[PDB]
Amino acid sequence: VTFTNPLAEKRADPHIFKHTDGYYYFTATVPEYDRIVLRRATTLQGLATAPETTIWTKHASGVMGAHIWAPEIHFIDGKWYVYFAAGSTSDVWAIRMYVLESGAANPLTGSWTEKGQIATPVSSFSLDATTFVVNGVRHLAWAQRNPAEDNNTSLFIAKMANPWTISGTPTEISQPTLSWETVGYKVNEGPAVIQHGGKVFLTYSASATDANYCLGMLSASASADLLNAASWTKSSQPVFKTSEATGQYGPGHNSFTVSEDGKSDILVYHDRNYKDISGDPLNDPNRRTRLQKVYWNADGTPNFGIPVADGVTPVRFSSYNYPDRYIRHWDFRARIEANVTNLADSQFRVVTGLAGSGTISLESANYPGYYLRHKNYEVWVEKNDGSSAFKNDASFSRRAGLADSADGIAFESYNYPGRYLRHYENLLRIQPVSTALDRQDATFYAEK
Ligand SMILES: [N-]=[N+]=N[C@@H]1O[C@@H](CO)[C@H](O)[C@H]1O
Ligand SMILES: [N-]=[N+]=N[C@@H]1O[C@@H](CO)[C@H](O)[C@H]1O
Ligand SMILES: [N-]=[N+]=N[C@@H]1O[C@@H](CO)[C@H](O)[C@H]1O
Ligand SMILES: [N-]=[N+]=N[C@@H]1O[C@@H](CO)[C@H](O)[C@H]1O
Ligand SMILES: [Cl-]
Ligand code: NA
Repeated sequence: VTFTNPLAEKRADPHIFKHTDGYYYFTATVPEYDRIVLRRATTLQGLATAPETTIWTKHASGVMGAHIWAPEIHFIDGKWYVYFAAGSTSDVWAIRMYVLESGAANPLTGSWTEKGQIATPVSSFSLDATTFVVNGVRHLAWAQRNPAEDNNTSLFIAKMANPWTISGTPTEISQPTLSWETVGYKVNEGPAVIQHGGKVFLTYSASATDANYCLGMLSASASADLLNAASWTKSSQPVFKTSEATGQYGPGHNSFTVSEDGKSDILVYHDRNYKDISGDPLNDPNRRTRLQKVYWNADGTPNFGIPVADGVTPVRFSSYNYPDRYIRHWDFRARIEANVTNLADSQFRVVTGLAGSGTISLESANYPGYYLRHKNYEVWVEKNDGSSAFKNDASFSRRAGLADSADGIAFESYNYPGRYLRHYENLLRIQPVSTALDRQDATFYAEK
């Protein structure tokens, strides 16, 4: 259920589609911007080592012959469709949207038919076509220049007549006007749609593709007219952005997939592990593809948290007797609490114990190098200073749950044996367990 990031080096604008043939299909922008690659695997982690087939290469002359950008693969009405953007050999900045089609069972080995340009009423810079279905009605969303606006691209949506043709007229549903949307360039690009609880959430990327790259989001009700701009409300702050603490910079151009069991939504995105671009921004090849689980807030909105540290993804721990309440820190004091808005406060990664002897330690996701540790029997999230005292205070023996020895987890203090991590008045402590309540207070679940 956890992932190891990054999923793929030197792959930007990642798109993963989970098909009914029990495979995931992964396409992405390559640094040479010259072809469309594809890989498949039965699991998300499998993708990291799956070999890439080149399914289509740029034309030698004319259209579809430059800047092959941001492919997406979809299965629609028994056929495969690939959406991408391309300029021409003559005008490399006349980027337009194109579609490929294959009828083959396996798209990696099939042959592809070019269905041509997705025509729009305005002849202007267009890219990042995505398709999605709301109440059985297929839509296209994309980024395009509105020439009467002083910016790079705005977001558009339209109904579709077929997978390569819009129906009716587009609606512009967002334009880059907030300060975090306008750093370097005034950009709204990379639309991506996830549906949950009767709402449509359309994330998109904003600002220059540097450390300022981030995700904003539009929200609408699935029952509303998606072609009425008034149905969409823009989030006033980014929903996903650079985290210096975790060394993740300019996360963006995302897509959405689902876990192996189909139970969890997965955020698929790119970023860099450094802040400042060297050379022509466009020529920096180092963006990499990453995966993390999407968590749903009580109000029904998605919570993407922060881009997590490289390596294994962190987990959340819920209480046995208060199954809605999660271990989280606030002012560095550990507690249990429901409906954690600052998600990363409730994410921890399980690492080999700082004090050895087969113990475990719980590293903070938003404060790497900080760990759950006790002091005077109270539990805090504090920075490891390298002292023996800290390492002892931050190490625990994993035990079978005290109220659930099958599925539950308990955490026995390494330096105070017989004292367990337990909540009391919602604050976390290390205390002995004698009573039935004590045992419940000391039992937790990871990602249940
Ligand atoms: N110059 N320029 N345009 C850049 O390239 C476009 C695609 O990312 C974005 O609008 C912007 O970052
Ligand atoms: N103040 N404040 N912020 C809280 O304190 C930080 C440390 O626990 C948490 O990340 C944050 O939610
Ligand atoms: N007692 N005492 N000392 C303090 O409390 C112990 C238990 O939290 C810690 O090891 C130490 O910080
Ligand atoms: N309040 N109170 N009682 C304590 O607080 C509850 C929540 O921490 C614990 O289950 C219980 O031990
Ligand atoms: Cl919160
Ligand atoms: Na996309």
